[PDB]
Amino acid sequence: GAMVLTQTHATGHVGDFFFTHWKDGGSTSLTLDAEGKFLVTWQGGGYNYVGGPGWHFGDKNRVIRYKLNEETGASYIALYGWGYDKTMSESDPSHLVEYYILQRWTYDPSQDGIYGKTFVSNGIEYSTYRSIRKVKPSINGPTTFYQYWSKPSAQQELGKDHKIIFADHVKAWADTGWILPDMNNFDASDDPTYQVLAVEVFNPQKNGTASGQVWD
Repeated sequence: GAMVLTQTHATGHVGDFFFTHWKDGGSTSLTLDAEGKFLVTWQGGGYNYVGGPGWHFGDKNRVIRYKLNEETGASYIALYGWGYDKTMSESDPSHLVEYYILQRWTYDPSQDGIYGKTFVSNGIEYSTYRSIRKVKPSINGPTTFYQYWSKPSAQQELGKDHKIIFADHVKAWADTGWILPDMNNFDASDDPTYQVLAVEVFNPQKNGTASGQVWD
């Protein structure tokens, strides 16, 4: 009922759960079982990691539940995913969209974004931001695309069951005219339009652990 991912790059399923797992070096590993329990342990010494458990596809009505038992300081923990419309012009930055719903962070990755609006979801106050990536990596290769962010007004604590109500963030982005392209396809060259609870660790100074469970 589990995989221990230690390779530099891997995607796939463990039972009902999808995962993506990316490393530019080092011994960082992701363990995931079929009940959505996950464990990321990272090296400490300056490589980068992005990975976590989730669904290959973005469901506009998904209610994501998770709890973190351990989180020693990963650059950020965020719901993380993609939308992609193969019929749209590739010079239109909305043809492909990377989106983040941040739960915790050492530094704020949304700081380059332009503010959209503030709203409440599951009793949590969020603010939204939109930035652009110019000729950067993506599920469809190097391209120029928008990033949509939702950032909570406080860090989400460990040891508690949290909820991310994806419909609320889709709506908040749409409220400012930020539309998500199709989130249920494989049309892109490199990856499906997945949606995962990502553990992101950039240039870590100390060894680290993030563990918990995700479900919907």
